[PDB]
Amino acid sequence: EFRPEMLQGKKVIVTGASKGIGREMAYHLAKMGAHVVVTARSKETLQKVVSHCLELGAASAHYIAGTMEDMTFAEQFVAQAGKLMGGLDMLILNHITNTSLNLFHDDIHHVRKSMEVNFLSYVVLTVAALPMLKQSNGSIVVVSSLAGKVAYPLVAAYSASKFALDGFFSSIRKEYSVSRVNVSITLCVLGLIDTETAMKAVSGIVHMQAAPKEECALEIIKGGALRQEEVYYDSSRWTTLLIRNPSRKILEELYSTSYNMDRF
Amino acid sequence: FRPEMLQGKKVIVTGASKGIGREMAYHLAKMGAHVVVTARSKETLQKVVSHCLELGAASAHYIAGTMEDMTFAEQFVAQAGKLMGGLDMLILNHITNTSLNLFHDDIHHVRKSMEVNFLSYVVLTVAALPMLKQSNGSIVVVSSLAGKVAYPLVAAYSASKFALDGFFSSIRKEYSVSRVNVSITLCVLGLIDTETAMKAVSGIVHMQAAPKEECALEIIKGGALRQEEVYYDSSRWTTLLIRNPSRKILEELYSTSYNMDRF
Ligand SMILES: NC(=O)c1ccc[n+]([C@@H]2O[C@H](COP(=O)([O-])OP(=O)(O)OC[C@H]3O[C@@H](n4cnc5c(N)ncnc54)[C@H](OP(=O)(O)O)[C@@H]3O)[C@@H](O)[C@H]2O)c1
Ligand SMILES: NC(=O)c1ccc[n+]([C@@H]2O[C@H](COP(=O)([O-])OP(=O)(O)OC[C@H]3O[C@@H](n4cnc5c(N)ncnc54)[C@H](OP(=O)(O)O)[C@@H]3O)[C@@H](O)[C@H]2O)c1
Ligand SMILES: O=C(N[C@@H]1[C@@H]2C[C@@H]3C[C@H]1C[C@@](O)(C3)C2)c1cnc(N[C@H]2CCOC2)nc1C1CCCC1
Ligand SMILES: O=C(N[C@@H]1[C@@H]2C[C@@H]3C[C@H]1C[C@@](O)(C3)C2)c1cnc(N[C@H]2CCOC2)nc1C1CCCC1
Repeated sequence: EFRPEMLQGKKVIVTGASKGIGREMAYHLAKMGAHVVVTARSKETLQKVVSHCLELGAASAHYIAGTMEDMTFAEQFVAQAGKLMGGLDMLILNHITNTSLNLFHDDIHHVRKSMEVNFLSYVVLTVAALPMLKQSNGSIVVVSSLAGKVAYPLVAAYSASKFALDGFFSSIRKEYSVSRVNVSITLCVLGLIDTETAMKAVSGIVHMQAAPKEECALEIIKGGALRQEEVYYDSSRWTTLLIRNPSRKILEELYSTSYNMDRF
Repeated sequence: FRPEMLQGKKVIVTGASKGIGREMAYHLAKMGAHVVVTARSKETLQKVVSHCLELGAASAHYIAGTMEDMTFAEQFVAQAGKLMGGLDMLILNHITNTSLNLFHDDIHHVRKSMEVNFLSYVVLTVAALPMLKQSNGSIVVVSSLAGKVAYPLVAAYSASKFALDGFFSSIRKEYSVSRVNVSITLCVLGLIDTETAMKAVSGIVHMQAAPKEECALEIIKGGALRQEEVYYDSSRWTTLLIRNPSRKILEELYSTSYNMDRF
């Protein structure tokens, strides 16, 4: 079904692209000959990614540095990235605020910052991107986690933000089908991935073999390109078997008609 | 369950000036609990305090304020705790005013929903936890079917309800390992016949809303019984598809896998 030609000349934004999965996605897209606009806070790190993207064969590569704690930067970043590429086909929302494993006690500012960066900025970027995505019948790719489908200790604020993404984007996907907005939304449910950040955060706590970041990056892009509603990627075969929630899907399909959406 | 389980218990009910919150305050009052009610309207809260006393509450007080203010949420709990001489049950029920609409660009509404429906619940929990640890108390979190499954027209509301599940379910795992003997009840509600819900839903939703009085009682029962989740919908079959057994399997399987000696 997937062919790398599907990404050739496509106009793609990748957030949190200076390292980890984001950087690997920028690299895969570059190899595929897409036009890429990468973002993160570090201009020096983003420059290195852009240069490697050009070397890999990107149709074009640019960066715009800024913090996703600033909603006005998020809004302006999309307009600028859209002007740089002459449009937008795929919006890959991948960035998160720095998170470490800890028992929750009273760090309200960290809960708020997690909600603002991991969730609110994704909504802001979606609003700013939607008119161009509507023009191109494009795609929104939302990077989530197993911690955004199931409960784990030590990631309360992070988990809340990832569950919020599922709630918001899954509701918006239902709205897009009724309002005939031909923009796909891909929610990516990832297990532990071998990024430097993850390996460091998890040492001495988690035993798990982490999945490779290169293949993870590719599966995200494939799912988005194929307009899949959800992408599941983890190293455990058992979680893979159990993660799907067919009963949630039946329940949503059951009540899809029960609404008189003529008013909207 | 028996109404005696709540007699003399020290309970906070948020969003208690009307709807399910008010009904919970009335049930608790009938049971002889000490209640502290909150919402923004002092005049409506005063009427709630008077009817609670007239229903047989051991004590009833109100503190008015907005849950958009995190510092109010923090101070409200300290004050409610002083008024009752402790805390046994924290019922988190308030939400910001929400109507059915397609999402377009209302970022202010998304943020406000996250602050009031989610962040304030976290704030109130942090402020309440020392007293709840003393009494081996309970946190009851009022959610919705829209907090477990996706529906159109409630994007920001659903995000905030999903966030509650993510946060409080993670905190429940942490409490079991750190031996914090405080139960956490997540209440997954279907459509309830509150005046707010009936108005918001008219001509859009073609389904019988469940009664608010029974809903209020099922929330209290679930909390008093320290149940992890309370399901209450007018249909028994959504109450069948709403459960997520594979999630429970996935969580129980991985509970041993963690080394907590760092904590
Ligand atoms: N690694 C895993 O095991 C794992 C598991 C499940 C899901 N995920 C999802 O995978 C995505 C990528 O994680 P990853 O492990 O690759 O992370 P990473 O290697 O730590 O990268 C975080 C990316 O976010 C950018 N970032 C951090 N703070 C930011 C802010 N305030 N504004 C803008 N960008 C910011 C960082 O760049 P700078 O600091 O310059 O800003 C960097 O580009 C997250 O959505 C994560 O939830 C990862
Ligand atoms: N009704 C349903 O069908 C239904 C279905 C699923 C779940 N639920 C859950 O049930 C709970 C109660 O809903 P309900 O239908 O009973 O709602 P309601 O009757 O509309 O009452 C909302 C309560 O919230 C208080 N409130 C609103 N904004 C506030 C703010 N900024 N600060 C403090 N308090 C505020 C309101 O008081 P004032 O405005 O004076 O402040 C009032 O006491 C919500 O958690 C809701 O998500 C309801
Ligand atoms: O999203 C996940 N991890 C992320 C990594 C590591 C940490 C926490 C987040 C954000 C980070 O930046 C920091 C990057 C993540 C993904 N899959 C699993 N599943 C399996 C792992 C153990 O068994 C289930 N667990 C986690 C967290 C690791 C401990 C509890 C949940
Ligand atoms: O939490 C829910 N409703 C709330 C009521 C009505 C509205 C929206 C929220 C917040 C309110 O303040 C305003 C109070 C809620 C609860 N159960 C259902 N399932 C049933 C609906 C149709 O089929 C199943 N649906 C809703 C929403 C109503 C339409 C889409 C989802």
